[PDB]
Amino acid sequence: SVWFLDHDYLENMYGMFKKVNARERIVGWYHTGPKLHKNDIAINELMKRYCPNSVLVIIDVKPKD
Amino acid sequence: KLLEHKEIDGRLKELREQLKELTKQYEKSENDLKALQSVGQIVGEVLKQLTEEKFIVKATNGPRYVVGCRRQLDKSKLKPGTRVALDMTTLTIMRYLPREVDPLVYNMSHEDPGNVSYSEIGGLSEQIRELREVIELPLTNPELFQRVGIIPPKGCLLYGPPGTGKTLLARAVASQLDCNFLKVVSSSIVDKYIGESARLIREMFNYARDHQPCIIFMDEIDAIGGRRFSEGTSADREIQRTLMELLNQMDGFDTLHRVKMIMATNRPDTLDPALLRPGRLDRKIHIDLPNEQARLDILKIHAGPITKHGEIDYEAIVKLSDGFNGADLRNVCTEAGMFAIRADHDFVVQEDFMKAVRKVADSKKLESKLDYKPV
Repeated sequence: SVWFLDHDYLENMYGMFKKVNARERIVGWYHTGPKLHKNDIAINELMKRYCPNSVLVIIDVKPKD
Repeated sequence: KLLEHKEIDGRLKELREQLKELTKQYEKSENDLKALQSVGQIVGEVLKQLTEEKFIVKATNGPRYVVGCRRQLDKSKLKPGTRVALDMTTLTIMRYLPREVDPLVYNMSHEDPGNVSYSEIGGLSEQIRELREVIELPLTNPELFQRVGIIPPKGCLLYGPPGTGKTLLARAVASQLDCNFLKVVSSSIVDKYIGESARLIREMFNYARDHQPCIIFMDEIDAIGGRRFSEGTSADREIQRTLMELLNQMDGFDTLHRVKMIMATNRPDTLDPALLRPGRLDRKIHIDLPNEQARLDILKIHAGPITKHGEIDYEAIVKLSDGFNGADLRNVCTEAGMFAIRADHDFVVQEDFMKAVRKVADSKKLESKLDYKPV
């Protein structure tokens, strides 16, 4: 339940990145940790607020086979 | 108290409306930034399809690059002869967009108007009879002609006195069949190539095929830049070759939608005997000089958009000048209007029409620039 997402970093970086690409828009969020944490759904609700149909990508930094 | 508080809330509501306008300005700025990213696309025409993956195209400026389609580009709708968008750096097809000014093509398209009045110059004795009968039977039922097995007659020739049936009644036929018509003046059709004239006529025939009611009208077929070129050392009878090509186009290769390519023109000096043979020219309709009683009716139709004193004897005005031209009778009405303009009379007195008729009688006596005779 102790999860923190910086509103300022998300807003300022997204705006500057959107300035670089008009097509670019928030479409979701990415996390590592292949086993999905229970906290993911709570983080997802904040993600849902930022983007109407956002998605979670569980990319694994350490690739397997 | 409470009412004063409500007034303060109203001032806050006015501030909220200003905030909404500021938000609209922010939305406009966001749209402008999004627009800046796009870099445009070269406009080009697909010359041919080299392969499903790559189509050969030429940019409008002139350099040609073989190019490949993008995502769902609907290659079926990318058939050669379609304008396409080409990426500025990638030089690959982006989208299919068809926009052509086509000014010369517009002259060859639906430029010709149709006269709504059934009887602008009257004289409809065979115009709404023989001319209507030959065109209507294929137009109503091509299959009935097919049961007989006779090819539906492609066209009919309205040989007639110039102006009376040539200047007027040319577009009256369009109202008789209730559809817009294509005028084959041939000035647009012959542009920079004598050979292309037949090909451009074929393009017009295809445009005619698009509307089954629309009927091709070869009005002023002889009329061309300068004068029509008959066989000669400097210029030969290219128009006569086009006429033979027209006969081939009319029957067999280009006959569908019960469209009649009527050669209703008294403009050509010479009429081909082979054309006269039943089929290419099954029947010929002859426009006739007015009967004077008919001219009185024509004058009444021309007098319809006229404000007059009401003490007008049209028969006396018609008797005074035997113009024998629908345009001349229309001229009588216009000149009467000029006589009415003199002395600032909105109404036109019978005398003004008679004065115009005397001027028209002088015009009837002296005529120039007429060199067109049917057969």
